[PDB]
Amino acid sequence: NITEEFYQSTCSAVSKGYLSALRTGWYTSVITIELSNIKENKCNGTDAKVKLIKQELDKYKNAVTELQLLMQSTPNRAFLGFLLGVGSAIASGVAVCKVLHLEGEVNKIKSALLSTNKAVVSLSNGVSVLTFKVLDLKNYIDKQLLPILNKQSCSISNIETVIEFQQKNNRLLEITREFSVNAGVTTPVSTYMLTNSELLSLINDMPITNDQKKLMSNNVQIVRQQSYSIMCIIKEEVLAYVVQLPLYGVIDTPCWKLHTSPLCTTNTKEGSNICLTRTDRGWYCDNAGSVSFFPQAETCKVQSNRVFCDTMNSLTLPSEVNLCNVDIFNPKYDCKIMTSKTDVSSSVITSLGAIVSCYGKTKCTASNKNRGIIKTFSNGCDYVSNKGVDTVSVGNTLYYVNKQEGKSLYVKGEPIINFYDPLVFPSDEFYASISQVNEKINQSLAFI
Amino acid sequence: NITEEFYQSTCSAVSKGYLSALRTGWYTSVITIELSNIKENKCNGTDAKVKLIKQELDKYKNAVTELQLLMQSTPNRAFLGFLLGVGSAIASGVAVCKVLHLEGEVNKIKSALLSTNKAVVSLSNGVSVLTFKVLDLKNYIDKQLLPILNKQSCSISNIETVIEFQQKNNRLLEITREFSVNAGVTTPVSTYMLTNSELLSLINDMPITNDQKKLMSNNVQIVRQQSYSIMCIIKEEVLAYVVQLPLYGVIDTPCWKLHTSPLCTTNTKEGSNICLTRTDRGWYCDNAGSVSFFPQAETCKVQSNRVFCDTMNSLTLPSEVNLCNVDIFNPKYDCKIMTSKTDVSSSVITSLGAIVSCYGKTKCTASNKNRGIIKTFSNGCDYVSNKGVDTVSVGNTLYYVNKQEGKSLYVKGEPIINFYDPLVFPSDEFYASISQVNEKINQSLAFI
Amino acid sequence: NITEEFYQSTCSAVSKGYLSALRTGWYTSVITIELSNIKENKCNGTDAKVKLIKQELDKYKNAVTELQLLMQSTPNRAFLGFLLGVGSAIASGVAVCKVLHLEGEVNKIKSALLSTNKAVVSLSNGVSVLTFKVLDLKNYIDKQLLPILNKQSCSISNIETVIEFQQKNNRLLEITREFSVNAGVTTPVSTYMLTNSELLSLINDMPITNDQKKLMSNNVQIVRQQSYSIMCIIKEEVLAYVVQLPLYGVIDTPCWKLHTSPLCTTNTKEGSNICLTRTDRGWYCDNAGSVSFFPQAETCKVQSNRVFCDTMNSLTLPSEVNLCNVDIFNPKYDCKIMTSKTDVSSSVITSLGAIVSCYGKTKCTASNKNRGIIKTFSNGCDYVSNKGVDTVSVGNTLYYVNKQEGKSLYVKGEPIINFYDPLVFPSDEFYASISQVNEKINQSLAFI
Repeated sequence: NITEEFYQSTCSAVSKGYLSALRTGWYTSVITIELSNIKENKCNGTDAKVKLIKQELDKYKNAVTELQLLMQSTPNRAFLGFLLGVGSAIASGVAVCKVLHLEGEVNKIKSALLSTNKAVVSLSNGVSVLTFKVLDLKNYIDKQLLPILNKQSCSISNIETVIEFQQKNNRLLEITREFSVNAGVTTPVSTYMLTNSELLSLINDMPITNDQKKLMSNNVQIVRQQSYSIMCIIKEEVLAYVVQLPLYGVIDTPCWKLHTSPLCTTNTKEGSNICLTRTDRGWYCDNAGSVSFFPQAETCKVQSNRVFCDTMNSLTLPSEVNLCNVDIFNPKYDCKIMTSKTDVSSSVITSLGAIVSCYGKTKCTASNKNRGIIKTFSNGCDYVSNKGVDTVSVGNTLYYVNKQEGKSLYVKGEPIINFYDPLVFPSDEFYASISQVNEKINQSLAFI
Repeated sequence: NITEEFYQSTCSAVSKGYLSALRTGWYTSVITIELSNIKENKCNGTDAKVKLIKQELDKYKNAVTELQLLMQSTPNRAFLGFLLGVGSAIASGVAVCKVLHLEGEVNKIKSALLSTNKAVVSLSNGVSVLTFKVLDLKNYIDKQLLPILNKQSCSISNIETVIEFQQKNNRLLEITREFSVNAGVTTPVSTYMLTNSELLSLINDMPITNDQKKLMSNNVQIVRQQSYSIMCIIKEEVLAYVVQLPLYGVIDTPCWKLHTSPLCTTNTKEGSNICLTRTDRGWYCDNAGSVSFFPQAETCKVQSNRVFCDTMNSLTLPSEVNLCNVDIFNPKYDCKIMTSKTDVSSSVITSLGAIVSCYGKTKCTASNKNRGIIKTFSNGCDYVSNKGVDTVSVGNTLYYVNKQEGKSLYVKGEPIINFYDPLVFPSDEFYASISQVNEKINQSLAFI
Repeated sequence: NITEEFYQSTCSAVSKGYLSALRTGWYTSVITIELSNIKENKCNGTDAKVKLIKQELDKYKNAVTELQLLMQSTPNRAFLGFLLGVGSAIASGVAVCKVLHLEGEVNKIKSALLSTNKAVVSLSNGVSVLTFKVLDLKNYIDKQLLPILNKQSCSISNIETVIEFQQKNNRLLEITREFSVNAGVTTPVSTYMLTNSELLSLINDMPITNDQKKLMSNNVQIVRQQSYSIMCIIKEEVLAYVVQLPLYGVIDTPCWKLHTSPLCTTNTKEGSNICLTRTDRGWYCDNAGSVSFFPQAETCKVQSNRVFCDTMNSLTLPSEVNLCNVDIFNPKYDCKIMTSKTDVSSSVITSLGAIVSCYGKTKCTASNKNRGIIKTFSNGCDYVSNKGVDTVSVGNTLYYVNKQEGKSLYVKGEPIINFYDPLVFPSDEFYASISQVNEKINQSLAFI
């Protein structure tokens, strides 16, 4: 299942065995809350029950006023992470919102949700959206509160009506609160925006495959984090916002994680040493004949052995980029490195073990809870599997290794940094490539 | 109104037509909650109403204890973003807090807010601050709860008093909760800290121009995000915190966004290619005879065509920096570039279109929802306006273009990367300048 | 106490006098909520009191279902910050969770918390954990609600029971809500997860020194921010999560902050100027014979003169690294610099003053509130202490200086950038070292 290879020659390790789930699409549903047009009334009733009702009705009216004032606002430019392109993530969402502002378009929805709280409506721009009514405050305030306020004055008050209205009104107040401190766009989508039972019901009614229905349902928390809640409009007794859900159009393709660490010579004199680091670390997933590379592997969520990623955070590379692992000098692909005198010690915890880059006088060991040091690392880049090992210590820093099971393969090889004459080594390329470095080396070697 | 130019020669695009709103100042108001000095009482009453009261009174007492324990704490060092200076953002706030700790100074405020809940008080350090009393728990617990607890024992309990106290006490509990997980400083300022109606009332009573009053009021959500809430003190039946609001001392000056993307030769052999990227991307705003440059354009909030920015996230540059757009080789300003073999494909969505840097074998197209591919990009850097275009596809990644209307201008020109001999091109300067590169080029050209 | 030195020769300043508190360990406690196995009942009672009860009981049942669906999920790869290693921070926590899944292991805990709500239990993996029962919903729903629902139908309803159950059930609902939008791991640990009074009680019962008990208690907010809350399991009427607290195994060692800024020549022609910046800025703490260096000083929390840091965000360096401050050319340590033509003006606010790097035509001054400009900076890198100074202005940006008291020392010296011939200066090393630069200089000087 999940296995791992360490390449001694380049101080890198690849964890493989993973399966992809890459977001490639967006499903945009419209969540609605039916509001009520209430004008406050001349009501002379001291009784504290009525007073509490009116205090809650003010909360309601202020939440609406706040959301309206907010909807004047309607709703960028961001180791190889700078290489990423730039795009807006809520774009299909904002697209749907702009349609909802068209005259007559809100009326279309409330008519669909007149006899049911869940329906599929066709918008004038021709997208079919699932529409939910999740909270009907309209008829509640009208057929529960409104008569008490008006008919025969405030005399007929009931404490269970006070408590019930607090409960009903609360979701509106928390919806508003979230939107107010996020300028109208929310992520992850909270359970206020969409409850667990609602989200699941949404997924079951989507135009997605029976396969995808199962996948999204068994990972709702990941779905929430990759979803957006976009405040859209308040119009004609209706509050509406778009919940924008991830479609995973790439599933169960092979994924592997590349871990890299600095590779340095370990000469007696520590200021005559040269270093080299593979710069292409992160997640890789086979995808439509090419490879999707995610430079900031912190953007992918890993569940078991499935990797949930957003394709907006990837570069698309030739599949030949994998040859950098097995042969960094290959002719098919120019493998990326930096040459920056990073002779500082560190560890990188991998899926099934740990890479240790130990230099200078740093203490670098791997331990077991009950048995003490079982491996001492020497100067250089090395590796230990998580089998029998609990912690890794480099200097004053303690790392815990993952204890998930899997096979590790130590691929012995000569550290490639040894192939270079320190006197002509391009000693500071922040972002270079193997052949690029070889080029400059010869260029200065010609000066003889 | 909003227009855009693409410069083919340098693979960059400038969106202009924007108007500035740059924070240059801070208004520091003092928000107060009047507390009560209650000692719990020997009260033998089982009745569940009283029990619920005492459970809420414990919540109150614990919120106070927590805030006091917190106020022992009272309240850094952070594409050209590293060039930014370092300063504390809550400094004028902390300044006001330190004054509130002076003996007699808290008493000055509570006296001002004795007959009203909104007043302007002059502090001993000579700053005039607007002061609000937003919650008077003191006289509530004293003249609603305290007698019930003591006088004639617990016999006189009332359920509407239970529910009302939960409501009153809640804001205190949420104020506390926020402060407790943020070490006393909050941003964005929540509606617990300052309600929508309060914030607006604050803005109307400030010593700012009638112009600025309108601007801040019509963008309260942006104001919230650029505001700070600083827990200050609990002293003499008073809880006080400072809400620190942005003053926009630069308004309606021209702003433009610079978008850049990698510019590479597209020779048959893909490992003999050289690249070049303008590194000066981000927001630019005319400001006091110079230009305020914001390197991380993700720090500015754009509302319609107004750009809200904080001047602490800007560098101050000569106005001549704009000449980099129209003539990157000009003598007046040394235009910044990097030369790092970024021959990986990507897109940058702009305000009115899209830049596409297409290299290697990557599929790069622009599509329309209903009509399919309408433009196919060739190897190189190119551009397409958002007119008639819905999406842009580079490799496995899909971008949506903005659909706001505006004029786009394609400025044809020779890609400047073509002017360089690949044999002497300084092939890895992470942060260089045009003339810097020309210098090194000649330096190695002299070796002949 | 807190003092500071500015080194004119290298445009850097060191603030010292600080005392360390470095996290080196983790204490993992198990927080438990006792749940109840309730099957809903055939109850024909319209009365609104009962209706509200059943609505709250549904909230309870849905919170449990949600947490269970979440626990299918169970629970990386991240100026010198890239040099940091990579490790999982919740590892000892996840370790404890995996043990709690073992059969019989949950039963061990609930038996310990059968007669008390706080006990120390020994897990089968041999770790002694403090275990809390913080909410006993089991016997509440059973001996308060369950009979009302069943026995003699719904006739016996009581409003104080409605309100009380809302209160009891609320913590569960907020625990769930937090976990649901964070995939099961929370930080900072909220007061829902662990109340202020609970956290403190935990600290008092830990196997830590009387010294450490005092330290953690007087800084609970820092403890919260450096803690993790890990959703673990729902099994046998028990909900359990791990709260993972920082152990500070390094305390009261000397800490100092290094501030650096760009150092450039200021020749008449501004495009013939060379620059140099020390790249080793951030926090430094003596630690076990070496120095713990934190490259992103934004990761350390400073309280008074104590510095709270996590050792996972540090590199371990020789103590000789301090010699870079007093003599950047020393033979013992190769001091790190960049040489990147950063001739853009800026300020860095320090602990007791301000560094100003002023270049070009930028206006750079230091002011006092009431007295105006008291210092004007010239082209170059300079410094001013916070004594008598309120603000610093560089270009269009205004900085506030800290007003804490302490001694500042201006160490005069020749700017080292003056020692270099601009014609052979390696004008763009993003991450180099003094001797590295000297090397390349001679290498190109040999070509004569």
